[PDB]
Amino acid sequence: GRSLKKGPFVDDHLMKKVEAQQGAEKKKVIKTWSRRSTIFPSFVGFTIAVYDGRKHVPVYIQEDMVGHKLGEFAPTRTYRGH
Amino acid sequence: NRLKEKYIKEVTPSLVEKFNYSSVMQTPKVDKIVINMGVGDAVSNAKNLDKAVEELALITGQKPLITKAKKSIAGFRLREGMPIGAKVTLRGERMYEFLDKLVTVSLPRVRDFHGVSKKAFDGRGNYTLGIKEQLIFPEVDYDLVDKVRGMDIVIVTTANTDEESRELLAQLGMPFQ
Amino acid sequence: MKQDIHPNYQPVVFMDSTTGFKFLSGSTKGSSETVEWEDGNTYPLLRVEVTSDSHPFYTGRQKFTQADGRVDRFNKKYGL
Amino acid sequence: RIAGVDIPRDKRVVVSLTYIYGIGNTTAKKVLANVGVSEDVRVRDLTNEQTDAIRAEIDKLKVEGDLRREVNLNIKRLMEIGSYRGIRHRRGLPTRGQNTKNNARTRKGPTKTV
RNA sequence: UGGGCUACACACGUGCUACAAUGGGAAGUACAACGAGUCGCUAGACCGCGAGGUCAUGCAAAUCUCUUAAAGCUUCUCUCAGUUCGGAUUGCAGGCUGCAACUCGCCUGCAUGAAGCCGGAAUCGCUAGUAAUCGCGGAUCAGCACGCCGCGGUGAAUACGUUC
RNA sequence: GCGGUCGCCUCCUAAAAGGUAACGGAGGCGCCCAAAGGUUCCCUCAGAAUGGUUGGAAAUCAUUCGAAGAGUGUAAAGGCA
Ligand SMILES: [K+]
Ligand SMILES: [K+]
Ligand SMILES: [K+]
Ligand SMILES: [K+]
Ligand SMILES: [K+]
Ligand SMILES: [K+]
Ligand SMILES: [K+]
Ligand SMILES: [Mg+2]
Ligand SMILES: [Mg+2]
Ligand SMILES: [Mg+2]
Ligand SMILES: [Mg+2]
Ligand SMILES: [Mg+2]
Ligand SMILES: [Mg+2]
Ligand SMILES: [Mg+2]
Ligand SMILES: [Mg+2]
Ligand SMILES: [Mg+2]
Repeated sequence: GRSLKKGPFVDDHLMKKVEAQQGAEKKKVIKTWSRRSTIFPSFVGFTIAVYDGRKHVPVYIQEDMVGHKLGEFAPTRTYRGH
Repeated sequence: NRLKEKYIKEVTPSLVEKFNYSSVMQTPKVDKIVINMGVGDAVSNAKNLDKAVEELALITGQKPLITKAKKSIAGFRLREGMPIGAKVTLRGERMYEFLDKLVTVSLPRVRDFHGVSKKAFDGRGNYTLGIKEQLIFPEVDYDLVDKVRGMDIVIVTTANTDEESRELLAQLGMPFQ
Repeated sequence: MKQDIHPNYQPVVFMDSTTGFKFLSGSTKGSSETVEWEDGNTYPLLRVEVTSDSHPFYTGRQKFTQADGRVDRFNKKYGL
Repeated sequence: RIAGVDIPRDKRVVVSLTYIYGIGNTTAKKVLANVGVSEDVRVRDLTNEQTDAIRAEIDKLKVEGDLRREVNLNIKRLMEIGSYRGIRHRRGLPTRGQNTKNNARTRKGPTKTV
C-alpha cells in the first residue's frame, strides 16, 4: 500500500471543502470528483456526492468508513445479472 | 460428592435467603439429569446408533436405554418401533458427579466457548443444554469417534420458576452468557 | 443398579495441567498413571488442558486488546 | 490437545502444530524456538512440560475461533458499509482486482455450462 | 475531471503453476552466454524477517555495476498423506513508483490454505545440441509480462517405410 | 334381452321391543395370530405449549396442559381408560 512516510492522501480542495464545513451543526452535501481521496476522521457526519462517471452518488460517511478511499463507495459499473 | 456438599452447605442457605423460603424443603434441587443422544441416522446405518450408544455409555457410566420411534413417519422411515436415539438417566451421586464434570471440565473444552444460553429454560424451572459436539468429555478418546455427534442434557429440578432454576444452576456453577 | 451391564466406573482425580488445580470425580476413563489424594487415598490421575479455574470465560480475564476503532487505527497508523 | 484441535500424533511437532488454525510454518517454528523444543521430535513423544510450555506460548497468540471471528467480522464490516470489497464478498466475485471474464472459479464456484 | 477499454450466468483459443518421492523442505558447494547502464547500473557498510530503506562507492564502461544464474552435485529431514504436495482465495500489516494504486499496479511478511490424484471425444510441436527442462538479459517502461525477442546450462527417444 | 346381482357380517331405511321390502342408501368377508391365547403382576393414551445439536411441521429427550378427542389385526355398529 501507500508508504507510511507519505501519510494519508486527500485532495487539498476536498480537504478545504470539509474544513469549511467542520463548524456546521447541519452539514450540506459535498460534491466531488476526487474518488482518490481518503476518508479522514473529520469526514464523519458528512455526505459526499462522489462522481461515479455519470452522476454524483451521495455517500454518508460514518466513522466506520475511515481509512477507505471515497470511490470504494461509488461503484462505477452497473451489473444486474445476465 | 463435592458438588453435593456445595449444594447442601452453601447453596441451600443462600437460596433460602434469596427466595424467602419458609421451610428448607422448598429449596430447589436437581432431581435428575436425562442425557439424550438423538440418532436418526440409525435408519441409514444401525452401526451409527451402536457407536453413539457406546459413546454415551462411556460418558455417563451407565448403559443407555435405546429408544424407538413411537410413531411411524415417512421422511424418517420407521414402521413404528425401529431403534432411533438413546438416553441415560442419572440421579443422586452419579448425577452430581456427572454435573460437576460437566461444569468443571467438559464445557471448558467446548470450541470457542462463550458460556451457555440463558433462555434455554422450559419455563417451569427445568433447564436443557444442547451439546453440538462430543469429544468435550474426556472419556470419548477423540479417536475412536468416527462421526461427531451431539446430545441434549436435560437438568430437571424441583424449582417452580426459571428464576429459581437459574439461581440454583448458577450457584452450582453454570457459565451463563 | 443392575450388575454386569454398565461400563466400569471408578473414582478418579483430574487436574488442569495449566494451573495444576486438581479434584476428584467419577469417570469410565482410566490412566496408566495414578496419584494420591486428600483424606488419604489413591486414585488414577487424568490430565486435562483446561478447567473452570483456567478457562478465560470462567476467569473473566481476557487475553486480547478488545479490537480498536477504525478512527484510532487511522490515527495510530499515520501518527495523527 | 493444544487449542482444542487434535494435531496429528505421529507428525513432527512443527507439522502437527501447523494444523492449528492461525499457525503456519513460520509461526510454529517461532513458538518452538521460543519454548526451546527441537522441531524434529514427534508430538507423541512430547513430555507434559513441553506440551504445557507450547500451550502457554500458543495462548499468547490469537488462534482458532477468535481468529475466525475476527476475520469474519472484518468481512462483515466491509459488507455492511457496502464498499466495493463488501459487494465482491457478497456476490462471490474476486475482490483484489482479478479479471472475471474468465477464471475466477475460486470465488464463482464450479462452472455452470448453462 | 471522472469513468470505461480490467464487466461476467457462460463458449472457445494461447500460456503459467500444479496434481508429487526422478519429489517437498533444510544446509553446503560449482559451471554460462546474450545484453543494459547518467541521472542511469549501482559496489561496500548499516538498518529491516523480507519487500526494501539510509550512508556511500566505481562506471558513459573488455576497467565499475546489473551479475556468486538455475537446473547441477554432497549430506540431513520428510515417507505416499489432498500430505511437510499444491498455491488459488481471503484477512491483516507493509515496501516502492507516481500528484494519485477504490474502480485499477507490482512486490514483501504473518495468517488462510481452494480445485487439482495426470485428464473423454479430439488435438498439437518436434528428426539434435532438437524436444523436454533450467535459468539470464533486453525492447516497450515513472511503476506494472506466466507475453515477445534474444542468450546460454543440462539434455534424451525415435525414423522399418510411403499403404493410408 | 344387454348390464348388474345370487352365500355371510355391520349401519341407515326400520315408524324408541323383536322382525320387516325395493335392480333402496353405504361398506366389508371367503382371513389373521404359536401370540395378536390363558393367567400373575405392572402401566395409561391422542395431541398442544415451551425448552433442547445434527433435526427441519413432524424422528429422540424433558416439564405442564391434557377424560379420551387415542388404541382396540381386519368393514361398520355397539363396547371397552
Ligand atoms: K477486474
Ligand atoms: K480463458
Ligand atoms: K500465460
Ligand atoms: K530431497
Ligand atoms: K490501481
Ligand atoms: K492436460
Ligand atoms: K520495467
Ligand atoms: Mg495452520
Ligand atoms: Mg488486473
Ligand atoms: Mg480522460
Ligand atoms: Mg482489451
Ligand atoms: Mg497423490
Ligand atoms: Mg525436417
Ligand atoms: Mg327396532
Ligand atoms: Mg317399532
Ligand atoms: Mg386385543
